[PDB]
Amino acid sequence: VAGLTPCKDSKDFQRRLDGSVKKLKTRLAKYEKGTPPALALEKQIERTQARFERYGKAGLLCGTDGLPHLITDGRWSHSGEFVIPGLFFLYIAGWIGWVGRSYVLFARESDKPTEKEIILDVPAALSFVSTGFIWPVSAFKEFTSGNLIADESEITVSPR
Amino acid sequence: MISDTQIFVALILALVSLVLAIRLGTALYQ
Amino acid sequence: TLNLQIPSPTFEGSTGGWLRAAEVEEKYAITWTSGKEQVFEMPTGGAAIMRKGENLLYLARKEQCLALGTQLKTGFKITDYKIYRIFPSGEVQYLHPKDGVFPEKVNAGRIGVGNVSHSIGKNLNPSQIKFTNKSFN
Amino acid sequence: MDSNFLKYLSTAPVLLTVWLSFTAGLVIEANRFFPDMLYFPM
Amino acid sequence: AGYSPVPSPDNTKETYWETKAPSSQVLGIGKDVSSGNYIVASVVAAVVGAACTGQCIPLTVSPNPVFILGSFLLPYSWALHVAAWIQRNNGK
Amino acid sequence: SHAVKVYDTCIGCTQCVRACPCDVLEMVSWDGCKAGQIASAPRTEDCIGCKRCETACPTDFLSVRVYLGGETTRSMGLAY
Amino acid sequence: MTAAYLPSILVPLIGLIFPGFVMGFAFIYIEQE
Amino acid sequence: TKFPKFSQALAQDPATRRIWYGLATAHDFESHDGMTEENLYQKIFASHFGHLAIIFLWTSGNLFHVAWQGNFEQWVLNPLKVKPVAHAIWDPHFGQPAVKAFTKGGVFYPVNIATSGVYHWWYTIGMRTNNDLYAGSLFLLFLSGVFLFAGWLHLQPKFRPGLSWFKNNESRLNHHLSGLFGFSSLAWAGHLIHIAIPEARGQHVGWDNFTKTLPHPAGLTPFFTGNWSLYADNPDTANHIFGTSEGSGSAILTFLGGFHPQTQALWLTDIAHHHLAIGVVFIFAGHMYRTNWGIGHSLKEILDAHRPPGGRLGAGHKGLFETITNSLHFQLGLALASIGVITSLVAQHMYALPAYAFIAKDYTTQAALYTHHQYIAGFLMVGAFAHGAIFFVRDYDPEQNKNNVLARMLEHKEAIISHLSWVSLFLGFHTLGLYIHNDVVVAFGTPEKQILVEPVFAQWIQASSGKALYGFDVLLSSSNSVATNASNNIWLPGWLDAINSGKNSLFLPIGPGDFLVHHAIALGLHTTALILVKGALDARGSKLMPDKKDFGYSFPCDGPGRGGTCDISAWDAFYLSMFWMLNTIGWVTFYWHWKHVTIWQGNAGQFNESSTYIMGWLRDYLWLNSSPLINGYNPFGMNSLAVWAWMFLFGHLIWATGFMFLISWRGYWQELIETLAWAHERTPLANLVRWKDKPVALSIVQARLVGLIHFTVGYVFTYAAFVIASTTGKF
Amino acid sequence: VKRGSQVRILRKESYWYQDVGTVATIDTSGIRYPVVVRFEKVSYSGVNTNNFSLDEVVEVV
Ligand code: CLA
Ligand code: CLA
Ligand code: CLA
Ligand code: CLA
Ligand code: CLA
Ligand code: CLA
Ligand SMILES: CC1=CCCC(C)(C)[C@H]1/C=C/C(C)=C/C=C/C(C)=C/C=C/C=C(C)/C=C/C=C(C)/C=C/C1=C(C)CCCC1(C)C
Ligand SMILES: CC1=CCCC(C)(C)[C@H]1/C=C/C(C)=C/C=C/C(C)=C/C=C/C=C(C)/C=C/C=C(C)/C=C/C1=C(C)CCCC1(C)C
Repeated sequence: VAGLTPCKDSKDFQRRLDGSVKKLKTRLAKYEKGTPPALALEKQIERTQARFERYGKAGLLCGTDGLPHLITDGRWSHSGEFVIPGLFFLYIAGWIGWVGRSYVLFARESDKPTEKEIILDVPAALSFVSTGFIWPVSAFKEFTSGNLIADESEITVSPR
Repeated sequence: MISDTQIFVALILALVSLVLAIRLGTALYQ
Repeated sequence: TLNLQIPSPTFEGSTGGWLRAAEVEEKYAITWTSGKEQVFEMPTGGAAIMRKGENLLYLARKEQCLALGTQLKTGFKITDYKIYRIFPSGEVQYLHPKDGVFPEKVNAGRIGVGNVSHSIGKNLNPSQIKFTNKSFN
Repeated sequence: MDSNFLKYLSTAPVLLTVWLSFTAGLVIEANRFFPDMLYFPM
Repeated sequence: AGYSPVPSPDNTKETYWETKAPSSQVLGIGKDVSSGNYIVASVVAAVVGAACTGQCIPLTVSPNPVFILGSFLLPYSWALHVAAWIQRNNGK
Repeated sequence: SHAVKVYDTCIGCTQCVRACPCDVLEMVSWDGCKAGQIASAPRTEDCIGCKRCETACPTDFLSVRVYLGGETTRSMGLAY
Repeated sequence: MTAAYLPSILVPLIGLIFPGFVMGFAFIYIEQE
Repeated sequence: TKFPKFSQALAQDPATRRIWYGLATAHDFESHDGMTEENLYQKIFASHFGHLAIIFLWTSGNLFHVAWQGNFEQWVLNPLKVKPVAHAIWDPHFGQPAVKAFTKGGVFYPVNIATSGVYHWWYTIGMRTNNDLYAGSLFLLFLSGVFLFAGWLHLQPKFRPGLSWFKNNESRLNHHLSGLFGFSSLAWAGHLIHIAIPEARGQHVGWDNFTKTLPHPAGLTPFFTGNWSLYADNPDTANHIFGTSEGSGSAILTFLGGFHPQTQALWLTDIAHHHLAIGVVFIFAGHMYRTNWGIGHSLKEILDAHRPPGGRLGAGHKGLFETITNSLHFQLGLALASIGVITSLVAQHMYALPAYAFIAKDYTTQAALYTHHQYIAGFLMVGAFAHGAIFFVRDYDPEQNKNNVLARMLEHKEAIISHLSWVSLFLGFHTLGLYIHNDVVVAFGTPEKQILVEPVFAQWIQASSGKALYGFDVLLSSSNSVATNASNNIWLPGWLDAINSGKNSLFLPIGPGDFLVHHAIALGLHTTALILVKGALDARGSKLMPDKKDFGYSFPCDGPGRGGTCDISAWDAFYLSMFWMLNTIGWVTFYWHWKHVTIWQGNAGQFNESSTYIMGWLRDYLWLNSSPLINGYNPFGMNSLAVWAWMFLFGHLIWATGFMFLISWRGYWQELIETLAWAHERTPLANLVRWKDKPVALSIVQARLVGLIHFTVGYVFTYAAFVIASTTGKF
Repeated sequence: VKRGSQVRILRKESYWYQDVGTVATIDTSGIRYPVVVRFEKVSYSGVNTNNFSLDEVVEVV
């Protein structure tokens, strides 16, 4: 609706579905019924039909090409297209980074940090992996306590 | 449409510009 | 001084030896005493047999002469190798064991050339030495 | 189990291979049971 | 260090400031104008420029030259009020 | 020729002198380092620019620096 | 003598004579003491 | 030797490096022996005179060849049917088939067809006969002579300028804004009113007629009465045949907007009004700075005064006056960056808004011009950053720039570089990932699984400008908006007519393929900027070589110590950015050319559908459009495109040759040339001849430069062939 | 500063500039760069030790 048409009611989308199904059926016509190839092609047809129907009902918009297009501007009617998926990413990525940083510090305060970085201490690594589930509040706590950002006078820098 | 006399006037102006370019090249080479 | 009558290490010949530039510009020489007849590697390529006694060898480059000297010093235990440079005029000069002692050990008499009285961080900037004769030192 | 063998299994390439194989299996099974998810359903 | 001296126009003064406000030499010909004068000028310029702009927003093919001229007072009023603040914190 | 220079940071390790394929660096006497010796570059006209001296230097920033300058037969290592 | 002859008169000059003379003179200049 | 007379260090080199480096350092005056600042500036002045003379001679040659061997007079009759010929071909290598294949201009001799658009340009200006072009060429020859004489004269002892004159910023700025820009554009408006518009209306006006021919029936009374609107009354009708009096008006200054219907270019009256307006604006701007009188500003005062009291910039702009005035490299970088931006703008605006008559229908000309100016833009930007780095190495004075914006840039260079690197990785990772996702799904036969993001932001900007294709109703798409109501009676009618017709390139419709290629362009710009900025900021020193300013700008390396220091120079950063700049301009021009080709053939759906995966570009753009080019010559004959096919292969060859210098490095070649010298000296009958310069291998920096040059020439020639030949073979 | 003390480097050209090391020895003979600092981080050249002056090192807390 933004600048395109709903995909549930687009002749282009219907034509693409028809073409895919017809290709699969032409491939199926040369195989005996009940044979593994026939069953596989039938399952492919079912998967194609389910995918197209679900895309139609999802509320996705489709252009003249007959393919779904994504509205990644912030509109709440299309949040599931970029924003919620991206929030899940950011959660997982902050988890990974936070636990990795924690393990780096843990290995830093060890007898052999390099040995701990090549041959890992997987009990402690799994500990940190577990901790990573509240990484947003933990990272902000580190920031505000001053344990995250290092001072300008304590970081090596090249001469000007 | 462009006559030989016209082409010759153009060539003469080109020669003058070449002389001046040689002069400038000398003065720059110094 | 250099004695041009010292025999040579009975080399069989190579295409890595000196060329016309040796006869025109500079030709280096190395002399060393050997206690026995060993087989060494020429800096130009190939094997040669050094003689029992003094051996003189001609090369095109001081680096070749010094590589041969390093081979003698490390592989063998010969450290009396002297290096000379010869010009077409016959101006043979003396270079290695310059003062008779190798440079790796301090010796009284040398004068420091190229020494600076600060760390590299104290060098001036090209903007400061631009359109001037000052040195970045 | 031998502690030396366990340290070998704790070495970086073994852990990276096992962890990324586990992650690949996770993604593959997610796509096997919930395929063609071009969007979060809302 | 061997660079030739940089020529600058006549009567070039030092305008660098780390004080609360510049030195009023920044205002040039208007350095001796009062802060109240700058305030009144800024208000009058803003009002006149806004009025002359509104008289020209649906621009016709024959706009009034005086309205065009006066519309340039809205941008002028900004500099005038900046000068007012500068001149209030420099003693005037 | 290349310009080879030594600085106060020298510690007299002599590895710069021993690493030189030519004979450009020699040890001289000094009082600024425990070893009492400093590197010097008298035969800079034989320098080739390999920077082996620079490689064999243990001080944070090198005490010996080679600034590659004009090229000659000896600097270019031309046996011809 | 018309202008149509000028291409055939000049292209060989500009493309074989001018480059040859320039190369010879520049050779003499660059290798000269 | 005395070839590199400006360097004894090179004159005493016994090898071929002397010749090579004398070539490559001839114009680095600062590094020359005994170079003073006065001599530097005066030599630069004379060289500028010579460069202007060269440009004038080049344009004069263009005009002369179009006048002599051109078909301008028979092109001004049916410009949409006749191909414009650049110059005749005289090659003694052509066969009869080639001569016949190149006699396409209806001229009875082999010719080249111009792709520069000079025909359309001159026709719009007012040139109609070959005598006009010949007179222009004569004048430009005279001007080249005048400027050569000026260059020679200003090197004379009593005419050599002084440094107090060269460093006079205010007078030069005033004169360049007022006279060079302002009065020059005012004079262009004068030309457009006295010659171009009458010529476009069929009334010849020249040196013998312009002093008796009124540009307007009212004369100058409407000007000297304040009734300026009389100069916009009666514009040219929509049925005006350019160059004839049918449909013409009498207006000389207008703001109709949009494009002339028949010519499909901007109104000449609009252009004249544009130039007059910017002329008066520039004349006013050129009265800002102080000169021999009391009025005006001083740039030093302004720069020093501009420091935010919050202190977030430190000393603000203190010392920048001296820095810029004393550093020619700072000025060079600023000029190069600005000219690069402006030439990119020229490319963009000149296609979206054509100004010359019938140029839009010359498809090969438009593509050639766009590619030309984009490549020039990229070169200029790379040069601007390179000279910024050179300034940092050579002309930067920290004590002078004590805690001003420049010293602060140097202070947080690490933050700048790291964040630029992060944004580069961000863009690259995700753009390439989306492209690969689309590729894999389309390959598996599920194009409906592609991630296609609508460029809603750019579509919104288009709609704000007045495009109704996308339903947004924002500012000018909205009929009740204040923006619409403000300009409804000046330019909006024509502008909307232009924006909302699909017959032009003004604000082309965009889609997910455009989105993806735009983010590829963002990646390219950001990575080129990353390399260049890192080079500039680390030019003075890094943690690996903390004394780089001592070694300069373009040293080879620092040896294999400290892990290896290959390509540790700011010149190397330039060398590495140049690869990326070429990549990015290649992406930009690929995008432009494919979109416009598809639109021109009317199958824009092909781009809309295939632009979303890289196989689409490889198949439907390169493979599909290379057919006529690669068939320029074949076992069954040849056509005029044979030259472009040959140059296509030529570019491939030189590109791959540059790969040699870029992958193979010096030591191998030096140990090979040693054996070659041995063989020559040892060969009878050839040892009678000897080299005067010892044959040596190429230097490290020299090899990098030669490989880069070969790579660049191949890049440019290959794409120039492809674009011109494919456009000419498809249309 | 004394032996076995943490000192932050203040030499700009140093690989360990604004980084902390441990003083191993301080020579009172009167040489240019008496203090000797060991570091856990190796430099590009592979050395984890250096000689510094008393003005290029500051004790940390
Ligand atoms: C751009 C300039 C240019 C010009 C004007 C020419 C002209 C010519 N080339 Mg071409 N050529 C050029 C560049 C040029 N070439 C380049 C850059 C290359 C390198 C790829 C070649 C490689 C090349 C080859 C391999 C051949 C030609 C040949 C030819 C001839 C054309 C065919 C024919 O029937 O003539 C042939 C008929 C003749 C009667 C030839 C007479 C030529 C007279 C003697 C020339 C006078 C030379 C002059 C005295 C030398 C002055 C030296 C001074 C500058 C120092 C003609 C002489 C063909 C040929 O036969 O050349 C001899 C030929 O086989 N050319
Ligand atoms: C008008 C602008 C301008 C000006 C005045 C200068 C001026 C200068 N530049 Mg340059 N520069 C510019 C633009 C400009 N640059 C641009 C746009 C770039 C980016 C590409 C550069 C990149 C650049 C670098 C990286 C360097 C300079 C350097 C210099 C200085 C020395 C010039 C030199 O060595 O000559 C060179 C002389 C030549 C004859 C050039 C030879 C190579 C060219 C490119 C020809 C190759 C094309 C080939 C012949 C075509 C074949 C055709 C085919 C069909 C066969 C000098 C102050 C150097 C310097 O001194 O820095 C401190 C330096 O290192 N510049
Ligand atoms: C299936 C889809 C998919 C895939 C395969 C990837 C893959 C990738 N993404 Mg991700 N990304 C996705 C979807 C996806 N993305 C979506 C939908 C979004 C929109 C929200 C993003 C937004 C995103 C960002 C913002 C970044 C990436 C980055 C990356 C790359 C490195 C991630 C990493 O190292 O994590 C391991 C985690 C870490 C190393 C920790 C540090 C980095 C994370 C991302 C910080 C997260 C928390 C932080 C507070 C967020 C601030 C963001 C703000 C500054 C904008 C990797 C190639 C990173 C990249 O390209 O860097 C060059 C990166 O910075 N992605
Ligand atoms: C710079 C512009 C320019 C260019 C690129 C060309 C190109 C050409 N001209 Mg020339 N030409 C020019 C200006 C130019 N012309 C001018 C201004 C005139 C009028 C005097 C002529 C008159 C002319 C004639 C009469 C003929 C050519 C021909 C040709 C062709 C072969 C070269 C030749 O014989 O030159 C010969 C040129 C001259 C005798 C005089 C003009 C020389 C110009 C002014 C040199 C300018 C040099 C430039 C500014 C700086 C050099 C840069 C440096 C790095 C090399 C070729 C297409 C010939 C051909 O076969 O055409 C199909 C031919 O018959 N031209
Ligand atoms: C297609 C060729 C190519 C590619 C992919 C890259 C990639 C990169 N270059 Mg570039 N570069 C190239 C050619 C290329 N370059 C060339 C020819 C040159 C001239 C010498 C340069 C010179 C150059 C310089 C000088 C710089 C870059 C930089 C970059 C980065 C840009 C940011 C980016 O896109 O991050 C996104 C990353 C990618 C697109 C690559 C990821 C590849 C895959 C998709 C990731 C997944 C790996 C996979 C799981 C492995 C499985 C295989 C395994 C089993 C063996 C990135 C690493 C800059 C940089 O490092 O900035 C951070 C930089 O400074 N490049
Ligand atoms: C297309 C790319 C290209 C080209 C042209 C070459 C060319 C060459 N390479 Mg190779 N090389 C390449 C890529 C290329 N390389 C790459 C990418 C690498 C990196 C891996 C290398 C690495 C490499 C090595 C390590 C070696 C070579 C060698 C050679 C030489 C082989 C024998 C020879 O001289 O043939 C001569 C033939 C040609 C150069 C073909 C083009 C010449 C045409 C046919 C004639 C044109 C002349 C024309 C008339 C001139 C007119 C000028 C003017 C009038 C316009 C030759 C110079 C070997 C060598 O030198 O051994 C002898 C060698 O040791 N190359
Ligand atoms: C035509 C005619 C009519 C009747 C009488 C006459 C005998 C004269 C007869 C013959 C005339 C003849 C033979 C004319 C010849 C014409 C010629 C030689 C034309 C060539 C002109 C060349 C020109 C411009 C070249 C310009 C080059 C320039 C700027 C180069 C710039 C520079 C460069 C490249 C390096 C640094 C120095 C400088 C100068 C800045
Ligand atoms: C006016 C208008 C119309 C339509 C709506 C819109 C919102 C667009 C509105 C506003 C438009 C605006 C604000 C446009 C902005 C464009 C801008 C800011 C363009 C600037 C581009 C900057 C460039 C290349 C910078 C290149 C920098 C270079 C080489 C630097 C080199 C240097 C280095 C590396 C070392 C020091 C010396 C030096 C020479 C400085």
